[PDB]
Amino acid sequence: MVQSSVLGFPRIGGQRELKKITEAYWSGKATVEELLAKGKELREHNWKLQQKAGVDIIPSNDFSYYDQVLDLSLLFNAIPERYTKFDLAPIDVLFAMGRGLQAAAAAVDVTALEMVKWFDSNYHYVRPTFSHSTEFKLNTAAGIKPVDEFNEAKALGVQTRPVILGPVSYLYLGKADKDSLDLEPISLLPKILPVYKELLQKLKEAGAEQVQIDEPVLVLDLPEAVQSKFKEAYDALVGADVPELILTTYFGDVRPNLKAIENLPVAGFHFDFVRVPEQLDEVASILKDGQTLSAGVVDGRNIWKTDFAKASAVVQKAIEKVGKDKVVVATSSSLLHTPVDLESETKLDAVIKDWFSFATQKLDEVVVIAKNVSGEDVSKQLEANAASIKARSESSITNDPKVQERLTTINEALATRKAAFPERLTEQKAKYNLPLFPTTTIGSFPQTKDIRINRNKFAKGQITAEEYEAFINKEIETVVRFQEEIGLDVLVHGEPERNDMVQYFGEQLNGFAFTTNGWVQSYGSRYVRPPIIVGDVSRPKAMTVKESVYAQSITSKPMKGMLTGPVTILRWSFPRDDVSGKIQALQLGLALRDEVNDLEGAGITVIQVDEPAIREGLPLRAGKERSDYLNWAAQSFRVATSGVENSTQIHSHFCYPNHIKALDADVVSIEFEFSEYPNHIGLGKQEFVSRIEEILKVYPASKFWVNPDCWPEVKESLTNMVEAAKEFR
Repeated sequence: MVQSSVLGFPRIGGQRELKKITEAYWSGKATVEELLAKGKELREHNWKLQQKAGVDIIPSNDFSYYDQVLDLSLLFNAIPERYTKFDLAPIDVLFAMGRGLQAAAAAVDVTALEMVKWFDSNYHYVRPTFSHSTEFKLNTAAGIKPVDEFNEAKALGVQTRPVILGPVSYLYLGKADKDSLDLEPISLLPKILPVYKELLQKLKEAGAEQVQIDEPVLVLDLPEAVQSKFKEAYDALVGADVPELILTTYFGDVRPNLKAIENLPVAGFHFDFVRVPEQLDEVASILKDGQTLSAGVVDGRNIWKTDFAKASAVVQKAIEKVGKDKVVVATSSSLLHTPVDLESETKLDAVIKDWFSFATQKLDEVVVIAKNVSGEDVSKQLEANAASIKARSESSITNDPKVQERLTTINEALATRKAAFPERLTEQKAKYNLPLFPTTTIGSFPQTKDIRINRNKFAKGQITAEEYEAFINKEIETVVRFQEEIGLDVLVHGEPERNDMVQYFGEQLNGFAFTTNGWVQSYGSRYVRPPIIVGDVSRPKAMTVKESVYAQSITSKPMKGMLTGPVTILRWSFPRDDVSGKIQALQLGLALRDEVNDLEGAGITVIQVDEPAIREGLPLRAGKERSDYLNWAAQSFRVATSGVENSTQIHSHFCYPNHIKALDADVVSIEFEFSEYPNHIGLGKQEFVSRIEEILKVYPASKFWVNPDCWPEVKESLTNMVEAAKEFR
């Protein structure tokens, strides 16, 4: 009776097949034919998996060799002229856009299109780019992806629902190209509607009866002039000659945009009741006679096992309002942002595994929930599920009384430096006596061939800690000696002991679990395997002190300790879903406070704390949630960094402003306003010298450090920088 639905399935493969075959193709090791054979195999496997689980509404076109938004750009001929001058087949035009193109001499080095954050997910899309000259149209000669894949699935005996990003969202998330600065993308709506129409017309003839059309911009703050465009677009698209359209939203709250969609001729809507279950009543209220409501109640972005009782109760609210006949049980968003299969995990204890569901398992969840609300007896599954949920919430690996107690101690003084910056500056001039325009590295340096080899061997115990530790210290002695020669003032250690910004800390923190196979696509063939926060976080012992202490001992110049901030660790992990993001951040703040304190205590008194994920976690609409976030994000950072003496310098580096103000960092390295920065900033060979003079027309030279942008040309690059910083001294 009540149907289940999946908005998208991760395409990388249980064994990361997609990464393997696409990188083989790019490196000339595989043929386009072999590339295509593997894609087909991947799609077929994932379709049969969903059919076998019992899912009624199974997506097609959710597959991609790189990015789904990029696929549409290829499909609609939104292809900048520069990619078309190389005799590349359509699929290679596609990759040229996704990952750039290099060609021998002229001597072309064509940059890939811009990579962008997909809302507040940890996915990145390829920016649709337009010009006044853009001629929107379909290219049947390149094959029509959505039509071909729908047909592929049909031939397998699997009816699917094609998925495509809608016209308003597509344009609105695009940008004007270099030669059309004045162009506002949404203004192209009249040119692209006909092409969507033709595409839908072609999908109907193929025999597609419904199409999932994604309009996620509805969860953003939309200007009134953009809100009006939904009525326009959909009046144009809907008709007898096209599939029924399910207008689909996720990751947030559509209520502010409600009037924009309350009179559309579409056949249904999908809403995210995982992120905003509280919008249910109002969105249900505008549903027309003969519009269906797809209730997103299985998290598409996190790995926790769904509470079947609670998720069924949400769906039952929709039914009570609109009728069992008009409600569908759905994943909150595409499962793109979830790992493929929990069953691939070899190391997780069975107790903890019992708390998770990855994409494969979420298939079974939407099915059980749908059966449950239809009245089918699934008492067995509901009981097992209830047992699992009860078991998690009663665990201890989750609740650490010492951490709880410490949270109660958080207050203003705990999040505040012992003195305001002006007083701190004086104690720091007295201790460090750095010259004007001090120079400093911002991050790590190129990795040695042997670093990788020796690490793998130390992991197999093939070498002793002392052998490995001596290998690291050599890598450090190298990096340290280099910098001294270039004549930098404040050094880094090169971080050779580190593999990544977040797992390096997570592994050394309580409250974390890690997967062996929990891969999620981040961008193109680049995947991430995020740590899972499973409980109260604390930090048993020093995490980075030993290497920093060693690096500092071989030089008389100040050595920077190097850390990742609480919010970035939280944002780049799978978070707990039983406690607030804020509480996890503050626990991380306290754990990092001990680390900062241990560094200082060991004589490392210049400490850089980086928070690259601030903007990525910014709540999607202005308002209370956003302003709280900014407050607690900054508060978390200050809790980690405010235990130090006035003479200890807190640095923080950003890759390119309200949040930054509230951090009270002694030095903010910025990638290049100048307003709410009352302390010191850092900046990243001719116009390099001319740039400092230009900047020294507005702000005093007393305020400026100098630093890298963000491999063996690092000798000259740094040398040139340094030599130029002295030309001002």
